[PDB]
Amino acid sequence: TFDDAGANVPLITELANDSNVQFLDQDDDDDPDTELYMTQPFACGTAFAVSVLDSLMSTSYFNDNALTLIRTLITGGATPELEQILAEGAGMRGGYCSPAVLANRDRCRVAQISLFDGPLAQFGQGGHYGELFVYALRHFGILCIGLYRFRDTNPSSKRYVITNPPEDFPLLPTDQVYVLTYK
Amino acid sequence: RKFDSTGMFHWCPDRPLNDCLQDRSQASASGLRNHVVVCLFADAASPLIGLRNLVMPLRASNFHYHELKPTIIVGNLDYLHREWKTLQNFPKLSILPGSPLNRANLRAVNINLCDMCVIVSAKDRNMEDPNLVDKEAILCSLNIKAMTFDDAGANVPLITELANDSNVQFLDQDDDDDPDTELYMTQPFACGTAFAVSVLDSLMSTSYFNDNALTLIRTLITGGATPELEQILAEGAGMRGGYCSPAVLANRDRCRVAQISLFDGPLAQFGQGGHYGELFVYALRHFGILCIGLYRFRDTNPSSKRYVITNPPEDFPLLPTDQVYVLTYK
Amino acid sequence: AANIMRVISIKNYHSDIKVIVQLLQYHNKAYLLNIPSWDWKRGDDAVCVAELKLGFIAQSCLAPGFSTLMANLFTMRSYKPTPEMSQWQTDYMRGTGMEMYTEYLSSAFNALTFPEAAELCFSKLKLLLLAIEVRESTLAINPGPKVKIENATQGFFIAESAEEVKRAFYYCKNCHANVSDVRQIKKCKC
Ligand SMILES: [Ca+2]
Ligand SMILES: [Ca+2]
Ligand SMILES: [Ca+2]
Repeated sequence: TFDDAGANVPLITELANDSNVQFLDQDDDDDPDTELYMTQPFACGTAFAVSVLDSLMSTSYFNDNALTLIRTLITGGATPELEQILAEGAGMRGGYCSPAVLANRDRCRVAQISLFDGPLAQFGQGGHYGELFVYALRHFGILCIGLYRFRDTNPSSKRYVITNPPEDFPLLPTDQVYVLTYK
Repeated sequence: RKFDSTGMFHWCPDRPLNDCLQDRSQASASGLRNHVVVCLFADAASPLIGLRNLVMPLRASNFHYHELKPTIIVGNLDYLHREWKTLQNFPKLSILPGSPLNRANLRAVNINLCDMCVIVSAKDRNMEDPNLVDKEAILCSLNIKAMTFDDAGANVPLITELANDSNVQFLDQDDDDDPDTELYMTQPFACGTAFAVSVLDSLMSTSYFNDNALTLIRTLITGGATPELEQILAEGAGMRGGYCSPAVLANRDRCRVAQISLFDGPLAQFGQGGHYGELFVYALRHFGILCIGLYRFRDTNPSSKRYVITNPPEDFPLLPTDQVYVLTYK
Repeated sequence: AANIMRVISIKNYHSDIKVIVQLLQYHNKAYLLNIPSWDWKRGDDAVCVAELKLGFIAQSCLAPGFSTLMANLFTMRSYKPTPEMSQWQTDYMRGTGMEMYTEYLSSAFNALTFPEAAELCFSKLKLLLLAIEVRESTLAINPGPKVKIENATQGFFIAESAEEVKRAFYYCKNCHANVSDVRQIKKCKC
């Protein structure tokens, strides 16, 4: 308790055994028949476990550049030159740099924008995903790749991911949108 | 100069290790060239490998002090404290702490300018797995061959002490690996870049059947460790010694094994088309030098690898790129 | 250490084999980089479960939930609606069905800027386009109006399956593709 809270604080837990995911949460109807990706803590993004990476072996054989796309997003830009520089055993060297290289200080980041207030709010009140996608890319140069929606509406704080919803998918003013943005 | 009590080795008074200890800045500030690097793998707990036996032949008194190859050991500091008690009487010796796999350590000792790098491991074989037992010696050998040294790489001279002979497969490429092949036939052994303790196991026989042939070996490979020196060491004082009588200093002349190139120099003549035989004769005759074999390039027409040829036939053709193993008195 | 040996043994047998290796600690990845034939440009790779795990979790600090976005994106799964499953679970499940795929954009995309090509994919094709291979080779994520689609540009897409993404290859522009059941899209005469 943090009075001048509690279950409202944002958490992510790295699990070592996936089946221990049952104990991270309540009001969630635990069943060990259920594989990790279907469980409520994983759908909410509060639970990560190393097992969900084991498909990356396949993805490499079948699309190497899709792993390089992952590696560039999730590392924030660890290029082959940096791991060469680290393999030289000196540690990260570096100091004020040429504006030249500094040019790469502009990269796409994944980010979250809320539809509660702001230009996009309009789409929030009844709009459909589709509209947003278009308006956004068009006016702001921002791709929308999914939603982070409250699980309860009518009352817990938990939200869940929705990857790339349909064009006619209805929005709520409380939704948050995952986006790729250049600034 | 000072020498040990039998005059067989160059010598210096004791010293604490911190006199020979260096960091990377000190190593790279020192003018290390034509030196020997020992890449030592050890835990602080590992058994003593006896590096005195490595350093001592490189300090035989039949070398002038200016031609003694300086020596730097890269490895675990706590292990080297335990061993230093044996090393402390040899001159031109240095220690750089930390892993030999660390490319900065290697770059700081000028690894590209050494006359040889020795990869040696001291860690235990209490390890159950015959594939993992050499993993550091293999990784170190490969790591050194991959570096770049622009103002190189696979051109730097290496010798690797293997703990399991069958791991010799991984030391080299373009070599057609086959585990049916016993160690002495493999390319790394024929090139002299790979040594393993198994090739010594015949020395039991050689002793029973010719004791003096082992004493001939022992006098060459140790640089002259006589029975009197191992008596003096068994007294538990360590190597005593100081400036010595010219008398004993007389033994500062012994035969050494050495390498002479037929590229330029008096013997060059034989190089251009001659046959081994001729050289043997000319040499012994004019220089008092026996020729006992050749160290020939494997590729001609283009890699740097060379191979040994023990005592070739009289009519065996020479090349201007050959190097000759010789026994020489000066 | 055992997996580094294997990689050493495989490369020792023949250099040009593409090797993909799983590592459980980044501090060991270096070793592999030295093997004298690891060539990232050739295809060799090292999926490091540490680098990736902690990485995903990091991204989730900057954008909560991301790690469950991406993890689902890189595992193959068909959508399977059922009774006995809540509204939020059906929406989540539909999302877990999608995976990342890659395909060559059709000739109809030539000289489009990337934003209008991506708009065209979402609106007509029912595919989401993230990124393109730009010809030397490089990968560009959501590039601005300055970048235009060259011939045989490879795109990266999110879709329910490989059968879905092929529409972006067969799409023949206004020469054929003007009917709203996307299912219709198929290899045009010219
Ligand atoms: Ca639970
Ligand atoms: Ca080999
Ligand atoms: Ca799918």
